[PDB]
Amino acid sequence: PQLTPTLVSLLEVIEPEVLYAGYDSSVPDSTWRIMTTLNMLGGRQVIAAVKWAKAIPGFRNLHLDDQMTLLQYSWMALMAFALGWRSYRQSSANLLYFAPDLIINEQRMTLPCMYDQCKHMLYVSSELHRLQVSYEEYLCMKVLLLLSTIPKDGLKSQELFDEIRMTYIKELGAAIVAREGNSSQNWQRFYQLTKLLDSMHEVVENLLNYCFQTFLDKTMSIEFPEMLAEIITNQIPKYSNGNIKKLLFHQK
Amino acid sequence: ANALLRYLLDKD
Ligand SMILES: C[C@@H]1C[C@H]2[C@@H]3CCC4=CC(=O)C=C[C@]4(C)[C@@]3(Cl)[C@@H](O)C[C@]2(C)[C@@]1(OC(=O)c1ccco1)C(=O)CCl
Repeated sequence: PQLTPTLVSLLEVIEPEVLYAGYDSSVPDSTWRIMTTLNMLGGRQVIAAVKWAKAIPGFRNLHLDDQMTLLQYSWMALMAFALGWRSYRQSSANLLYFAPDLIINEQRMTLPCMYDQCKHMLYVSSELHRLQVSYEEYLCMKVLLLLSTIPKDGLKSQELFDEIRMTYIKELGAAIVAREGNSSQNWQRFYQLTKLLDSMHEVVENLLNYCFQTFLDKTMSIEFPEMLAEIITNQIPKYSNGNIKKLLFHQK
Repeated sequence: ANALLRYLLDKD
């Protein structure tokens, strides 16, 4: 009985294509080379994410400072979640599918300084697999991650932001219903999926701690593109000042 | 700050 197009059908259209890393595999691997290549790939994925965000109806109506703030707070969440999805979709295995030309399997995970990080990232694909998340559920959840963290004192366009966020909570519900599954358990699954969203905060906390550490380490010689370097530089003080507010579904 | 980000958000 819906006479309008579904929001999720739009999200399917604006989802950016998978980017290639441009990794040279004719030469032996090294942790430094892989990390640098992934950082450069990340920079381009984040640029693509800006275009994506601007195509979400209402996002461009937010104050420009708010648009900026949301992307600064959630870029890692967005990147890690998409990584989890590609990894989940591509294999059966315990692998990380950063790009079609840069896949990290169990072997490559043994490279120096890579095990713990890959484990934290594999958690996302593990959870998506456990809950058998659908593409439509995934797309709605990814929007909610963009809207998952705000400044301690809120946004300038707080009222419009809240309406947009509620809209995608509703849309996530619609995706659950559209999903081929147990009808009487929709509300339980709603809890489970928003629980997963809550846990992405800790996933991001871990990945950012190591990212910040690497970014500040002058001994490792790992390159960052302008996009990530600017965001990281701007965010480090905020996490220190406690200027952050995670919007949790299941905690105060 | 985040000059490239602002640039991308504010462009046609
Ligand atoms: C643990 C961090 C988290 C990593 C990002 C996760 C999210 C992400 C997904 C991508 O597909 C591409 C790039 C990033 C944005 C990553 Cl892989 C890189 O910049 C690289 C990042 C920051 C990171 O990655 C790794 O150490 C890493 C990935 C695989 C093994 O180690 C790093 O600090 C290196 Cl400078």
